[PDB]
Amino acid sequence: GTFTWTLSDGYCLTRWMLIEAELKCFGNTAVAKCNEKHDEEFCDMLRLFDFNKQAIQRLKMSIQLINKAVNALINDQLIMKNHLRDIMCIPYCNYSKYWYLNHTTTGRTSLPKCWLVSNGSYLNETHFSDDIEQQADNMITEM
Amino acid sequence: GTFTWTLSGYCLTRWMLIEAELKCFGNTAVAKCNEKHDEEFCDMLRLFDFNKQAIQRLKMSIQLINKAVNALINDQLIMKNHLRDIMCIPYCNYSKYWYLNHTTTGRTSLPKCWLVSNGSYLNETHFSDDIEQQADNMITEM
Amino acid sequence: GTFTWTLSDSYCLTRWMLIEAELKCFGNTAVAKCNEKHDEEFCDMLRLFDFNKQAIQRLKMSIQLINKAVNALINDQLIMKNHLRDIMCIPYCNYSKYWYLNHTTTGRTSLPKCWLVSNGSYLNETHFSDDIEQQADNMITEM
Amino acid sequence: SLYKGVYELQTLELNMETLNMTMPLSCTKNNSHHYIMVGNETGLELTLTNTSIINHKFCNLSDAHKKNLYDHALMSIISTFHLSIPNFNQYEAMSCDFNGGKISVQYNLSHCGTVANGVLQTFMRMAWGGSYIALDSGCGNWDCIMTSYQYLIIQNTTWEDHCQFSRPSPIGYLGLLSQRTRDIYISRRLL
Amino acid sequence: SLYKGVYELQTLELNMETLNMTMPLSCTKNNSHHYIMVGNETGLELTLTNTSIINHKFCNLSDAHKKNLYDHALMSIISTFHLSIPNFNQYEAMSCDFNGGKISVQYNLSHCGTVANGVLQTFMRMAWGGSYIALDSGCGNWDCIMTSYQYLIIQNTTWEDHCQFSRPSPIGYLGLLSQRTRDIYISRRLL
Amino acid sequence: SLYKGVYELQTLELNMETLNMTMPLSCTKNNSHHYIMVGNETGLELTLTNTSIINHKFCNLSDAHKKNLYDHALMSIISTFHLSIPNFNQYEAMSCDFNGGKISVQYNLSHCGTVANGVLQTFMRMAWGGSYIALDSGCGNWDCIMTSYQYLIIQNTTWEDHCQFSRPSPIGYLGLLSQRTRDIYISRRLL
Ligand SMILES: *[C@@H]1O[C@H](CO)[C@@H](O[C@@H]2O[C@H](CO)[C@@H](O[C@@H]3O[C@H](CO)[C@@H](O)[C@H](O[C@H]4O[C@H](CO)[C@@H](O)[C@H](O)[C@@H]4O[C@H]4O[C@H](CO)[C@@H](O)[C@H](O)[C@@H]4O)[C@@H]3O)[C@H](O)[C@H]2NC(C)=O)[C@H](O)[C@H]1NC(C)=O
Ligand SMILES: *[C@@H]1O[C@H](CO)[C@@H](O[C@@H]2O[C@H](CO)[C@@H](O[C@@H]3O[C@H](CO[C@H]4O[C@H](CO)[C@@H](O)[C@H](O)[C@@H]4O)[C@@H](O)[C@H](O)[C@@H]3O)[C@H](O)[C@H]2NC(C)=O)[C@H](O)[C@H]1NC(C)=O
Ligand SMILES: *[C@@H]1O[C@H](CO[C@@H]2O[C@@H](C)[C@@H](O)[C@@H](O)[C@@H]2O)[C@@H](O[C@@H]2O[C@H](CO)[C@@H](O)[C@H](O)[C@H]2NC(C)=O)[C@H](O)[C@H]1NC(C)=O
Ligand SMILES: *[C@@H]1O[C@H](CO)[C@@H](O[C@@H]2O[C@H](CO)[C@@H](O)[C@H](O)[C@H]2NC(C)=O)[C@H](O)[C@H]1NC(C)=O
Ligand SMILES: *[C@@H]1O[C@H](CO)[C@@H](O[C@@H]2O[C@H](CO)[C@@H](O)[C@H](O)[C@H]2NC(C)=O)[C@H](O)[C@H]1NC(C)=O
Ligand SMILES: *[C@@H]1O[C@H](CO)[C@@H](O[C@@H]2O[C@H](CO)[C@@H](O)[C@H](O)[C@H]2NC(C)=O)[C@H](O)[C@H]1NC(C)=O
Ligand SMILES: *[C@@H]1O[C@H](CO)[C@@H](O[C@@H]2O[C@H](CO)[C@@H](O)[C@H](O)[C@H]2NC(C)=O)[C@H](O)[C@H]1NC(C)=O
Ligand SMILES: *[C@@H]1O[C@H](CO)[C@@H](O[C@@H]2O[C@H](CO)[C@@H](O)[C@H](O)[C@H]2NC(C)=O)[C@H](O)[C@H]1NC(C)=O
Ligand SMILES: *[C@@H]1O[C@H](CO)[C@@H](O[C@@H]2O[C@H](CO)[C@@H](O)[C@H](O)[C@H]2NC(C)=O)[C@H](O)[C@H]1NC(C)=O
Ligand SMILES: *[C@@H]1O[C@H](CO)[C@@H](O[C@@H]2O[C@H](CO)[C@@H](O)[C@H](O)[C@H]2NC(C)=O)[C@H](O)[C@H]1NC(C)=O
Ligand SMILES: *[C@@H]1O[C@H](CO)[C@@H](O[C@@H]2O[C@H](CO)[C@@H](O)[C@H](O)[C@H]2NC(C)=O)[C@H](O)[C@H]1NC(C)=O
Ligand SMILES: *[C@@H]1O[C@H](CO)[C@@H](O[C@@H]2O[C@H](CO)[C@@H](O)[C@H](O)[C@H]2NC(C)=O)[C@H](O)[C@H]1NC(C)=O
Ligand SMILES: *[C@@H]1O[C@H](CO)[C@@H](O[C@@H]2O[C@H](CO)[C@@H](O)[C@H](O)[C@H]2NC(C)=O)[C@H](O)[C@H]1NC(C)=O
Ligand SMILES: *[C@@H]1O[C@H](CO)[C@@H](O[C@@H]2O[C@H](CO)[C@@H](O)[C@H](O)[C@H]2NC(C)=O)[C@H](O)[C@H]1NC(C)=O
Ligand SMILES: *[C@@H]1O[C@H](CO)[C@@H](O[C@@H]2O[C@H](CO)[C@@H](O)[C@H](O)[C@H]2NC(C)=O)[C@H](O)[C@H]1NC(C)=O
Ligand SMILES: *[C@@H]1O[C@H](CO)[C@@H](O)[C@H](O)[C@H]1NC(C)=O
Ligand SMILES: *[C@@H]1O[C@H](CO)[C@@H](O)[C@H](O)[C@H]1NC(C)=O
Ligand SMILES: *[C@@H]1O[C@H](CO)[C@@H](O)[C@H](O)[C@H]1NC(C)=O
Ligand SMILES: *[C@@H]1O[C@H](CO)[C@@H](O)[C@H](O)[C@H]1NC(C)=O
Ligand SMILES: *[C@@H]1O[C@H](CO)[C@@H](O)[C@H](O)[C@H]1NC(C)=O
Ligand SMILES: *[C@@H]1O[C@H](CO)[C@@H](O)[C@H](O)[C@H]1NC(C)=O
Ligand SMILES: *[C@@H]1O[C@H](CO)[C@@H](O)[C@H](O)[C@H]1NC(C)=O
Ligand SMILES: *[C@@H]1O[C@H](CO)[C@@H](O)[C@H](O)[C@H]1NC(C)=O
Ligand SMILES: *[C@@H]1O[C@H](CO)[C@@H](O)[C@H](O)[C@H]1NC(C)=O
Ligand SMILES: *[C@@H]1O[C@H](CO)[C@@H](O)[C@H](O)[C@H]1NC(C)=O
Ligand SMILES: *[C@@H]1O[C@H](CO)[C@@H](O)[C@H](O)[C@H]1NC(C)=O
Repeated sequence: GTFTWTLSDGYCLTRWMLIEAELKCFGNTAVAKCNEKHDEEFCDMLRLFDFNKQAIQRLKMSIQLINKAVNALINDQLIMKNHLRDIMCIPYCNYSKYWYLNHTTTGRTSLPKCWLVSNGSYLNETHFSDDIEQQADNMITEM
Repeated sequence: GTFTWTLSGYCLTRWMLIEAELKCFGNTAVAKCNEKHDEEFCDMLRLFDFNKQAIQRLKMSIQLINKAVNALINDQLIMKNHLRDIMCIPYCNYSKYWYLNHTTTGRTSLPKCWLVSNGSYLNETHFSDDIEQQADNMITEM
Repeated sequence: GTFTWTLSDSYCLTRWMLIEAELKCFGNTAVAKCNEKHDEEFCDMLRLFDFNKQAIQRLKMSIQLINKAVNALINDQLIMKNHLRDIMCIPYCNYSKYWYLNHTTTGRTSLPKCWLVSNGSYLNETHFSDDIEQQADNMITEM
Repeated sequence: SLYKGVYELQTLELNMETLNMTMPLSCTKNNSHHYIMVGNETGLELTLTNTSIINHKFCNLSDAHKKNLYDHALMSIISTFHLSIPNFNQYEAMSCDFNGGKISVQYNLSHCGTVANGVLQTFMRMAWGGSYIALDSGCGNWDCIMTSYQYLIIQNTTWEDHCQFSRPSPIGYLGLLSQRTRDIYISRRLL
Repeated sequence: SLYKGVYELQTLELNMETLNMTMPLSCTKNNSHHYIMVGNETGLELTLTNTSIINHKFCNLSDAHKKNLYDHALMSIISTFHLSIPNFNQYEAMSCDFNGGKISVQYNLSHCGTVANGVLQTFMRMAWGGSYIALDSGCGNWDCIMTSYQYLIIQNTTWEDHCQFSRPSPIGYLGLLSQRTRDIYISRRLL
Repeated sequence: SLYKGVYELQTLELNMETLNMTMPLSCTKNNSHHYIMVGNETGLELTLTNTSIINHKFCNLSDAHKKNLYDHALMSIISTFHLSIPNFNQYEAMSCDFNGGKISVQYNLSHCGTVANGVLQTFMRMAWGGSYIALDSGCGNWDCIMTSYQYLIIQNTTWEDHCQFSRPSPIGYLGLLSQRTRDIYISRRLL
């Protein structure tokens, strides 16, 4: 049983899906990557927000629908992986403050990957900066 | 876990489809099956292959399918189709599928399911954009 | 739902994990095929042994931890499917021995695949070397 | 029509009936009768009716297991049905006989947030094709699903070729297997 | 801020409160009090306290199901909580009451390898954001976590601004929702 | 001795005895007397024999939960085994003996499609790798396994030098972890 949920609107996060900031619209390349990539949390949050939006629009207070559709709308082992990291005192992700890399010249946008957290506080930029550099090195190959 | 059963290019015998045609697909169509997850076809192919293997390589109990359901099929694809059903979104009841046949050389794309709504197969012009997208993806041959 | 565990930095097998070899260490590159492919048996063993490594170092008897992490670490349905092969007379895998094509000059190694088992013994090259030929053609296809 | 001059649209319909000796096949007859078939000799019949067949509130499940005259596959399907149903709290709303290997079950079904929503949800997930005709809510109704019929009867029957208004379709049962223990209330302290 | 002279770093602080209606949102208030909010105007208040409220060993589960006065969503959440305990064997620990549609449960707690480990582990996995302050040591120990509190009392509550410290996060509930019956000790030969 | 000129086919044999500490392993040393080890100095013994030790048909397993003395890992493996038996429908064909933390669980094995078939299927699947010798069935009669022996027994034992016939392999237990509560017959309406 794998994630199986489409996204429709390049999905763009609205004002109510993120705190004190403007709409963050992403290119369709990131969504196409979300279609394939499994071990990604931001794609799961996109699926959850899309599911919530479709729930308000196409349906009219039980919690049974998500109780069935959780395995479709969450990868369900990213939570387990992050929990396993957290119990081992390893840095993990609590699904907030996702970071990306947007191109100022062209407006291109990366796939947002999670900002790791450790010791109950946000993990500094220098500690995982090599991961950002690896993402940039991957993205120059996208040319 | 995820589906893992491998297909024994797959050609579907006249028994397992209507209109009695071989419908032999190319190697690329079967190649797309292993990677792609959220596509309704390559799900029934696994079920029919497992049907043939169970019939021929084993001498009436539903315990075998109970064991092998999650290994064979993506159950959550069926759940996505049901979620589309309840929300009045067009969905796929895994009945009829369509492929783009290239008549010059006979090569065909992996078929996509024909969506349904209100107890009727959906109008082909409604999702013609998806047909054009499949054409454009197939033009990227090399 | 879907396997998600990721490797530790170095990950490659050692004398603690092989039978006869001493530090049969992969190059830790061109191993992200495991993240893409789900039918591979060697990948599940890599992740399981990496998890055992962190289990020894990170935490300190109870088998609750593996009970929680079995779905996050390994594609259990691949075990189910190879067991289905075990029901039939078809060659199967019992997760013991693997094979890989190692290039001579550059030394690059393909992702290992299981050596299939029939009649309580490993398969001969005939009836199975066609897979080796297809794999070698894949290596020639790399550029 | 031909797309881009060379790419023609050609379709294939799967003959889903040819999975009959491997796994259950669910089909419809009309808005009431929906036939699940294990093999080519026996199967279950789900019928929504205003007339009851079991007039008592007992259910001899344990004695049925002890005697063990029923068919294992039919009991497996009924177990999947009863386990898959969400929020089952009123034990009185079910009855069963299992008299001499019989299979008969009756879910009493006589609004939102009631057992009827779960019963009809399991019913439409099992028999997917007939959900258009068996359900009176139309489309878009999920939580407050409730039909006019007063009982959901399950019996065992043979194969008399009663599949009409829908082809054989194992998608409902196969999809419903993963829903077996998704939502059940705790009934006692010690699991 | 500019990286490699080509790309720049940014953030996305997601708003989880938008997901209120779809599924429960688990948040914290302090070390003792943690909360689950189902939609709005309803929710559970899971607290760790030394002062007992139930002070009896009964748990009217079957009677509560028969009367059916409770709320279905909260009972589903509590069923997911109780089933999610890795190893529950001492039924004397749990004590609940649902008189007049109320909902309240109490998991009694008292070298290691006891039911309190499972109770507190499922408690952490429920209140999964910012609940690290419950323990004396929040690192280097998961299989034998212990807390100074004697009881875990679950209660239904209204919807005030309880959330503090951690912000609302449905990740913990969906994490528990997959591991409902992954490890349950058998209690009967016939299931 | 190279494939396509520039590729050596180098073989890799993997040692699964390294995983003994944090997760169970399974092996064989006889036609009967298969084995599971939790860690060192602790395991279960699947003695598949023709003579009984527990004539008492009373399992008395809830009382074992009352007096918490059994090892939790061994009871977890017992629960994984019992919950993984397909279509188990006879409580009489099973016996137990819990006394001072002891674990001694017997499965009676005295036509095609009985309780013995499910017991032997789960036994093969737990001890996959060296269970081929144990059971007389062939390759194409998986629906029901016939075996000359008449009893299966699961007993706690300290870990001696077992695993003589088959290599250690944790694959069966991890396979059974997904098998829990997937194929169970309903016995109570409320579960
Ligand atoms: C997956 O499947 C494959 C194929 O079915 C399995 O591969 C075979 O596995 C068996 C068991 O692991 C293995 O048999 C062994 O061969 C070894 C070769 O070195 C032997 O050493 C080993 O033990 C013998 O030698 C020991 C000393 O090193 C003795 O102490 C021991 O008692 C054995 O000695 C034999 O001979 C003496 C002579 O006096 C006699 O007294 C003993 O009783 C005994 O007869 C085993 O014999 C096979 O070699 C494997 N085959 C291959 C090609 O590898 C694999 O195990 C399965 N894997 C899993 C994990 O399931
Ligand atoms: C699985 O079970 C084991 C026993 O319960 C657990 O303990 C492990 O024991 C192994 C034994 O090999 C340790 O591996 C290494 O052992 C060698 C000793 O051999 C050396 O000496 C000879 C003679 O000179 C030489 O020929 C060899 O090359 C070696 O040099 C040590 O040298 C190594 O340092 C290493 O200890 C495991 O390390 C040990 N594991 C630990 C630390 O617990 C084992 O834990 C269980 N599985 C695991 C690894 O979790
Ligand atoms: C298994 O239990 C039976 C029944 O005992 C009842 O159930 C238990 C689970 C526990 O709750 C007991 O307090 C209950 O009384 C035992 O049967 C008794 O056996 C003794 C010894 O032979 C005999 O004197 C009594 O008359 C029996 N009582 C009944 C009601 O049958 C049985 O001994 C237990 N077996 C064991 C521990 O192996
Ligand atoms: C993820 O973890 C971080 C770190 O603990 C949390 O950040 C805190 O959030 C609260 C609530 O908004 C703030 O009052 C604190 O100031 C934050 N701390 C820091 C160090 O930035 C964050 O809330 C967590 N997110 C979730 C969804 O649980
Ligand atoms: C999938 O849904 C379609 C559309 O409702 C079904 O198509 C009908 O099937 C019946 C079967 O008796 C035919 O009589 C009708 O003529 C079909 N309609 C059309 C417009 O072709 C189809 O049967 C369903 N398939 C499954 C497997 O459930
Ligand atoms: C693949 O081939 C290369 C080269 O033959 C192997 O690399 C050698 O590994 C041994 C291990 O002792 C070293 O001593 C040599 O120095 C290595 N040589 C080079 C050039 O790398 C590699 O180990 C082989 N594949 C494996 C086993 O991973
Ligand atoms: C499903 O029923 C069909 C007939 O509707 C069966 O098809 C026959 O299968 C046998 C082997 O079992 C072949 O020899 C025949 O040629 C097939 N056709 C006919 C007309 O009899 C089919 O076998 C049944 N089940 C499965 C699982 O395949
Ligand atoms: C099925 O449900 C109906 C409706 O609840 C039951 O009949 C009612 O039972 C209640 C409770 O005793 C009475 O107050 C009503 O007067 C009954 N209604 C009628 C019309 O008699 C019914 O007994 C249940 N069982 C069956 C077999 O139908
Ligand atoms: C089965 O009984 C139901 C329930 O009485 C009938 O549906 C309607 O029920 C409402 C009350 O819920 C009455 O006001 C209507 O008069 C009933 N309609 C009728 C009698 O047509 C339902 O029609 C009955 N169905 C059948 C097939 O007899
Ligand atoms: C449903 O199952 C029952 C129980 O197996 C069947 O009832 C038996 O039918 C056979 C064949 O006619 C008779 O010889 C037996 O005496 C019946 N036994 C009992 C206890 O009634 C029944 O035929 C099956 N089919 C239907 C349509 O009910
Ligand atoms: C709960 O979630 C809903 C969305 O599902 C929130 O509703 C939105 O609230 C904002 C507040 O600025 C309005 O502008 C939107 O128009 C509302 N949309 C809808 C569909 O109602 C609601 O605010 C959330 N309430 C909380 C805090 O639980
Ligand atoms: C929780 O359980 C503990 C024991 O684990 C109970 O403590 C005992 O309670 C009994 C009954 O009142 C007394 O006789 C003992 O003296 C108590 N022992 C101790 C060490 O205090 C405790 O009462 C239980 N609490 C509940 C159910 O609220
Ligand atoms: C938990 O739910 C119960 C049942 O709904 C609530 O109890 C009712 O509360 C309302 C509001 O004060 C009263 O009108 C009812 O008379 C109460 N009666 C009963 C029998 O419970 C309870 O208030 C809820 N818990 C909290 C903390 O609000
Ligand atoms: C089982 O293996 C463990 C792990 O190697 C051994 O644990 C050691 O136990 C001794 C006492 O017997 C302690 O002094 C050591 O500190 C332990 N080692 C570690 C690394 O924690 C244990 O001895 C082994 N038991 C048997 C019977 O072989
Ligand atoms: C295991 O099952 C066999 C077959 O049911 C049991 O054998 C029966 O034992 C009872 C009690 O002694 C006798 O009354 C029956 O006549 C026996 N039947 C046969 C044909 O042997 C056996 O007792 C059960 N297990 C045990 C404890 O031995
Ligand atoms: C990146 O910067 C551009 C500058 O115009 C802005 O419009 C864009 O929204 C930013 N990022 C994303 C992901 O949209
Ligand atoms: C870590 O981040 C804080 C944020 O306030 C900053 O002050 C500090 O200099 C950073 N440290 C390093 C080593 O980057
Ligand atoms: C495509 O069309 C050709 C036309 O000759 C036909 O032979 C072939 O069977 C068709 N392929 C499929 C897969 O339907
Ligand atoms: C589909 O919609 C049409 C009107 O657009 C309606 O006549 C028909 O009954 C609907 N079908 C169903 C199954 O509700
Ligand atoms: C769409 O459906 C209509 C009937 O509603 C059918 O006649 C028509 O052929 C379909 N569209 C096209 C473009 O053929
Ligand atoms: C099969 O046997 C041949 C000799 O007949 C041998 O050369 C070959 O390596 C064998 N295959 C294996 C390794 O199983
Ligand atoms: C459905 O068909 C059965 C066949 O026996 C019949 O008894 C029943 O009345 C039919 N129902 C409707 C609504 O046509
Ligand atoms: C079902 O198919 C089997 C195949 O062996 C056949 O023997 C049997 O007669 C069929 N049953 C019926 C009722 O036609
Ligand atoms: C946590 O907050 C609650 C709010 O009601 C308060 O009653 C309680 O004393 C607080 N606990 C601690 C340990 O500060
Ligand atoms: C709860 O949500 C409903 C949604 O309709 C809204 O009408 C109501 O005012 C909300 N209650 C509070 C106390 O905000
Ligand atoms: C192996 O089986 C024999 C009978 O074949 C039995 O006597 C012996 O005790 C068994 N070995 C062990 C170690 O239990």
